[PDB]
Amino acid sequence: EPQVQFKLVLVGDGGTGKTTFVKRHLTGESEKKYVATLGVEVHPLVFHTNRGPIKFNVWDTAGQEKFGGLRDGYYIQAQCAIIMFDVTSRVTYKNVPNWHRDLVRVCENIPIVLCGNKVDIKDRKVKAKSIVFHRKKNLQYYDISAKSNYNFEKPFLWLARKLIGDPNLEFVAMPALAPPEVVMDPALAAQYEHDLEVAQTTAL
Amino acid sequence: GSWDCEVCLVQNKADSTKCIACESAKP
Ligand SMILES: Nc1nc2c(ncn2[C@@H]2O[C@H](COP(=O)(O)OP(=O)(O)O)[C@@H](O)[C@H]2O)c(=O)[nH]1
Ligand SMILES: [Mg+2]
Ligand SMILES: [Mg+2]
Ligand SMILES: [Zn+2]
Repeated sequence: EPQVQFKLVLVGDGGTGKTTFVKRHLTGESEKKYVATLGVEVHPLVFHTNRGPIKFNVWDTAGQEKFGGLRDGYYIQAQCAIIMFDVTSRVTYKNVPNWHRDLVRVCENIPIVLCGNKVDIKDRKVKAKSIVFHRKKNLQYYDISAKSNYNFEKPFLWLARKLIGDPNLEFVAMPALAPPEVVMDPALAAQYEHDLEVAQTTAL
Repeated sequence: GSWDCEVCLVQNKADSTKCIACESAKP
C-alpha cells in the first residue's frame, strides 16, 4: 500500500503561532525533517481516518516571513494550506489577503483553511463579526488555540474531506498531542462557536 | 519513474534530476 500524503504549507504573519501549532502533534515533531536550502522544517502529521491513515507533511518556516514573502520553493507542489492569523492582533488579519495572494500565485486553487489563533486570550480583538475573508474566497474558517489544543483537528479534517472527496470522512481518534499549556474555558468556546454561527447568517 | 525527495518529501517527475522544491539531488 502506497501511503496517502499531502504537502501542506502553513503561512501567516510572524508571531501568529504557526510553529506552536504544528508542534502540538508529538510524532510530527519527533519525525520532523529539516530542509536546509529553504530553512524549513517539514512535520509529518499522521491522522487515522475511517478510511485509513492520511499524512499531512506540514511545512513550517524558520521565521523568514518576518522579513518578506516566502520563496517559490516553499510553496511549490503544495496540495493544501492553512493561513493563520492572531485574533489579538488586527494587523495579522489585515495581512491575510496578502498571504492568500502569494499562495495562489504559486499554487492556484488548492484547498485552504483560515485559522484565527490564540482564542484562549480573554482580550480578543478580531471577533467573529469581523472575520470575513473566507466567506468571499471559498475558504473554511476555524477559531483555534494552539496552546490549548482547541480545535486542533478541525483544519486537517476539513482538508482531508476536500482532498479525498469524502464528506463523511472521520478521524478514528485524535493524534497524541502535547498536553494543553493553558486551559480553554469551555464556556468561552461555546460562545465563540455561537458567535461564528451568528456571523455566518449576516449578509456581507 | 516519479521519486519522493528524501529531504523534503515532495514528489518529483522522472524528468527532474533535482527536487523542484528544495533543489536536492535524486538518489
Ligand atoms: N496564549 C497563546 N499564545 C500563543 C498561542 N500560540 C502561540 N502563542 C505564542 O505566540 C508567540 C509566537 O508563537 P510562534 O509559534 O513562534 O508564532 P510563529 O512565528 O507564527 O511561528 C509565542 O510566544 C507563543 O508562545 C496560543 O494558542 N495561545
Ligand atoms: Mg515560527
Ligand atoms: Mg499520533
Ligand atoms: Zn525536496
